[PDB]
Amino acid sequence: EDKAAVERSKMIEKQLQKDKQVYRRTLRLLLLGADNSGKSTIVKQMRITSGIFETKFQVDKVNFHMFDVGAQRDERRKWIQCFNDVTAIIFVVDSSDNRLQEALNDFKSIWNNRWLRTISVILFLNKQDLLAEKVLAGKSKIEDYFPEFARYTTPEDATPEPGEDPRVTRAKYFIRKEFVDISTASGDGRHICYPHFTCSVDTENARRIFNDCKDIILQMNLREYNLV
Amino acid sequence: VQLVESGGGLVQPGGSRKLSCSASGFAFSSFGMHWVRQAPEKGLEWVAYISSGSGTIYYADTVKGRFTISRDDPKNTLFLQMTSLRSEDTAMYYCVRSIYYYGSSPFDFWGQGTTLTVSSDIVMTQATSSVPVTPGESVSISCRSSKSLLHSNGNTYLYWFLQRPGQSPQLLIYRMSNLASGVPDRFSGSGSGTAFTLTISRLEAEDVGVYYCMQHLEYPLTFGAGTKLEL
Amino acid sequence: QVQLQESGGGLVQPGGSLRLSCAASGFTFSNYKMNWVRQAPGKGLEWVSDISQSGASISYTGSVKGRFTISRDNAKNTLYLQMNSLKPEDTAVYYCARCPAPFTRDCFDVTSTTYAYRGQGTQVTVSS
Amino acid sequence: PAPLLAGVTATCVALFVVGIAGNLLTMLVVSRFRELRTTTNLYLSSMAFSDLLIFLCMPLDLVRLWQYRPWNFGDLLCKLFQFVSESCTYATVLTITALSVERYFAICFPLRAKVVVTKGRVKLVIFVIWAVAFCSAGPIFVLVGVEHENGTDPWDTNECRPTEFAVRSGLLTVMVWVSSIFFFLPVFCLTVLYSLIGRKLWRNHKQTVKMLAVVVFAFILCWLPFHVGRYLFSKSFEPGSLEIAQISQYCNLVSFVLFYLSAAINPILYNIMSKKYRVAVF
Amino acid sequence: ELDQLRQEAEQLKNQIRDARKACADATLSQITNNIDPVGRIQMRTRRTLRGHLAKIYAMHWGTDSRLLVSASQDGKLIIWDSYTTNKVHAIPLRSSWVMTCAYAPSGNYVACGGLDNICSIYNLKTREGNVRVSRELAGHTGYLSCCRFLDDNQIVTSSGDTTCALWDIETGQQTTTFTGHTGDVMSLSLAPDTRLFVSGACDASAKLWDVREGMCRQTFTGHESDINAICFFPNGNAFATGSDDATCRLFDLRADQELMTYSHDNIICGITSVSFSKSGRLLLAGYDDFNCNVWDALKADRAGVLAGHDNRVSCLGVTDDGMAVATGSWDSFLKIWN
Amino acid sequence: TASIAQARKLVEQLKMEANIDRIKVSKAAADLMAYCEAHAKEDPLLTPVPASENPFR
Repeated sequence: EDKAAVERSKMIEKQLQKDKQVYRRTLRLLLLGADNSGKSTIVKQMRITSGIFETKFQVDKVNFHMFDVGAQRDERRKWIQCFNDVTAIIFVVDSSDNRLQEALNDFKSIWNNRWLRTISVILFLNKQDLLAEKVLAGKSKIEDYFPEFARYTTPEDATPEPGEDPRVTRAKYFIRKEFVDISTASGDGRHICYPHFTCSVDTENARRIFNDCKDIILQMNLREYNLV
Repeated sequence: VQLVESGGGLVQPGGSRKLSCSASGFAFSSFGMHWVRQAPEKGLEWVAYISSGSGTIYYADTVKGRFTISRDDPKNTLFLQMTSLRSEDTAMYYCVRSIYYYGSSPFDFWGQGTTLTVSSDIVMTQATSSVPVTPGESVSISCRSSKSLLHSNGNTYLYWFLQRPGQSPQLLIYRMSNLASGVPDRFSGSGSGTAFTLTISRLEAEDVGVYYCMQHLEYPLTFGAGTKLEL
Repeated sequence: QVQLQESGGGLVQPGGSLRLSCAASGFTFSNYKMNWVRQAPGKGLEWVSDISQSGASISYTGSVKGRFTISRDNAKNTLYLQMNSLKPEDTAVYYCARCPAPFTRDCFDVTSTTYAYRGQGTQVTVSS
Repeated sequence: PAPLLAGVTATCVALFVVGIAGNLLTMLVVSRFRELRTTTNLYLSSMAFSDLLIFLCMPLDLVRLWQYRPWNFGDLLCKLFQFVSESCTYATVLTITALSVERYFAICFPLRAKVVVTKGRVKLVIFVIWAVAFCSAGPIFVLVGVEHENGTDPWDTNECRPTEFAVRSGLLTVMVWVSSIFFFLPVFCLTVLYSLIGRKLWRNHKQTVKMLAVVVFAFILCWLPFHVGRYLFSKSFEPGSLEIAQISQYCNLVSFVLFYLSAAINPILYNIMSKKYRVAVF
Repeated sequence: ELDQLRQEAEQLKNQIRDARKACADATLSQITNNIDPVGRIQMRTRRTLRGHLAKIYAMHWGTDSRLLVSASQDGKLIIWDSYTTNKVHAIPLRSSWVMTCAYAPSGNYVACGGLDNICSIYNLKTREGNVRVSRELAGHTGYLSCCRFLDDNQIVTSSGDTTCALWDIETGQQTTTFTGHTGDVMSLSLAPDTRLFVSGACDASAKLWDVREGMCRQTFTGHESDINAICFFPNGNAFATGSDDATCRLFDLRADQELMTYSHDNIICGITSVSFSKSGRLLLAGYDDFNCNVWDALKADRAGVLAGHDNRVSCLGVTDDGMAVATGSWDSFLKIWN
Repeated sequence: TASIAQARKLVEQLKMEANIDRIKVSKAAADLMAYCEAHAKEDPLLTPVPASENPFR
């Protein structure tokens, strides 16, 4: 009888609502970067053949899903369109001042993408100790790779960490400005970039991602709760 | 897929007995369960039903109120409550699986059953209760219904069953046109809506038994008298 | 079929001037963003410079910022790239690449795993 | 005053004209577009329905002041529609409070609000809000009635006025305080929650902070008279000079016009700054 | 060897281009100028299929013409009864991300694929319960984009590694592999005779492959952007492709070049889903501007528009008898048009 | 060794595709129009089906 079919459909409705509560309460994250990027170490920093790797970790009663698509073809212009529902895209940039230009190109491609134009991206400049020691050595010709660094100076509003060399902070803020210029080139304001500093050993990465996701959901609430 | 029932025997007319049907292997939650009684030297009769997830519950007119059926998914056990067994309450009770969708075959699996003894609705009439037929030659079984079972959607709710001696009934054809799972393709069915006929191309010694007709258009699900084949 | 036939190049002395031309065919040139990608011996492919559909938005990499200029001519479907102040580090093979989809600013030409919409390219060598 | 009567009539008819269209749009925009069927959109749909039900009483309420002479409907009908109007007003205030609470939850703890954004909770809370509004509007049946001065014509002099039994008995305390809590609590809740929201936002966000400040200011400006005039009318029954009676009459007229202005503005002030709503309407 | 390798490649390309040009006598537009136009056609949304959580990427139609499988990246495969709107099954997937789904002609099996590089085979006639995992078709190095069923035991999968593979369900191993494509293969379609199939890749080329021989017979390079969806004409001899260039082109296996192109000056968005009506006149293409446009195959005219979706119409399918068209979009709803 | 092998394989595949036979576009268009006219009246989308016998509504 069709009535039993309707009852089965209602049971499926109940199950779909029950796990849709979980699907809505959970948050999805996309991990992107390069071969030299420390995305493999960032995954190992999170604690509770396949083309996509799923990582589980929860902080402060809310759980997060990170998807790593490292085991995939580098021609990523097609499968990236599947990550529109993702709350935020975590980008890992190698600060080997050269794969930096590739990082800016990938960030520009992600930011200017039509499907990714409503997704905030989280940028993690991994291996900051390597950048600090390389710029302290002085053999790196950072001015040659980017001529803008020759004239750029550290802003008066900078907040360097204690025990950090001034040129290290200058290079860090130059990289941040280079990414922020691409981020704000569109000027739409629908999505916001979140530059951050991280290393191979950093237990506060989960807290930083939590704060960025909190800010992104706050902006989404403003957009959708008649509050923007 | 296995259905085994526990409890029964002989009960006083005023006594109470707990009939339990335990499910093993298959998913009990997604499969509805019917209760069908087989009184001696007569045909089948529906007792009670619960939809999936302890949803819609229906009872036969004879057993409304007196008997209550319960479902409990986590232990995969189906419970049937006997309060007062009348003279006609003694019968062979069967645990029957059922799921409803397109391409589904409800009533395909029937339980072994346990013995219980005591110290308008659609009615089926058959052409003849006994049809002596030799093995090999074709067999034709016909049945009638009070009104046309052809629902406006475009299908007929006619179910055919075969009960071997000492074995639970087995579903042959559901909806008068689709064969069951595992049944040989020798069985065939046809009908104009009010009169139905079941045709078997070849009959073997393993296919001997009693043939039962069922409707699912409207509750209660009344079974036929039962046509027995003799060789 | 898309045909990006790169032309020009050859051996040039350091500090000289060189020009590269690409004969775009099989598609509407004005509706796609175009760019140049180079491959150095022992190094991976890197983006050089890109030009918008109408040429209003033009960007260059830091390595050749200012020295190199990129121009497009939608009338004859040709892309131009003028080289000035060559250095020994600039020796490589240059592929003229095109964005996959029209009316977009995305760049996916950095990939080297047999990109479909890039030409065979021309090898340019600088040496004293 | 004839010029004052003409001005108030023009203001009331203009407010009715704009509010009908605003409420109709706010109602049959969410029900047609599933892409925007969110919690706040459901709250605004309820707001529009309540405002539309309130505006349906304009032909009856306006006559009480425009002419005050005719009266044809029975006492039961007067009690019924007055109870409907009071229930709608209480429901609108409680939905103001509910939207404030939901926004505070979504700002102070945005992720903690994600686990409680289910549609079932919204349906339960809106149902209980409407039920408590109906319960609070219940005493209206025994409060308002058709009464007239003794020894006069019971046809022309009949007017739907609160019963003298409430005035002489202790129900005046209910008239004053049971209605004041549904004003004192919502204003405090709105102010504290929106102040916390603005503090968290600032700690452009300035534009929305100013918008919520304007919302609170309009809420106070349109609801403080609605209760202070009620208090003066309750006090006007006690013997005294006619000055307090005249002030109460003027304040009641001001409360009427301000309440209808706020009702007409609610489908506008809560939708103009919503970019998603402003785009999806097209 | 290298220089004459490119020399011979270019010479053969020029020879094939000249042969195709000489093979063209009259365009499809000129010969069909005298045919009666279909005219303006309006189809309403008969059924809306609410229930999905995330955006919907693929769907397929069964041979019964009223049971459809919808794949959404929420991790669920759902079979919808189009006639009565009830849900037959709700299959939980191992991986949330899926980019394709297939319904077997017999209806006993349902398949899916995605970023896992694994084609998951699910059975529906099993007596053990509702749905069980048959086996995993691991072995692909690229993300699966489109899967279709030839028989109950033979399935072809398109993956994002320039490889098209034919899998055997009984053995679970790659029977044949095709590596003629240069870009990521986005879609494949099977002819009614199940002897030939064409796969569209991200290289503006559609290649005809043999299911038995395993050799690529024809390559159609008439496009200028990445092909997203490909599907045969009902006759089994011609097919059309939808790419990101906002133009749809029809190819025939006899001419070996484009016959007619479908484009408009008001369309600046690509095509991701394409299908034919049973008569073949109504070419249905899913565009990126939140609507589906009805294209006349023989006239390239805008017969109608399906603007019932508020998001990208990623997938589109037509019943085997052409009774109705169920269009799935990224709004988690399927709209059935008749 | 990989580049030369890939180039040779591509050249061989291209040459293999070159020897196939082709049929004039006019004949293909005629066949498409014939298939159009054959199934013109059996297409519910092309010709709407009355709701009385429509299996959907």
